[PDB]
Amino acid sequence: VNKDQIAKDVKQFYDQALQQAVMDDDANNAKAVVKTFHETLNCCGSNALTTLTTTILRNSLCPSGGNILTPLLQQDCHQKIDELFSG
Repeated sequence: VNKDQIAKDVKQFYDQALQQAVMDDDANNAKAVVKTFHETLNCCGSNALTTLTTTILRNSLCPSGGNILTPLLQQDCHQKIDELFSG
């Protein structure tokens, strides 16, 4: 406890990392964090739009072997995080 607060903190942390990893070419730590989240949760964004942005600008941050269509079959990272904390 509190699981709700933990999940919220994790999502906020991911959001901040995602923003840095995409905006800055040299946000080394942020990119590492984001890549780990994405590989672990099989996602590539906080929502449908940011997922699309990431796939277009920094596709290497997405799970390996992805393309422009892949997000259609993926829950976003917020949804994946929620799942972990609502089981």
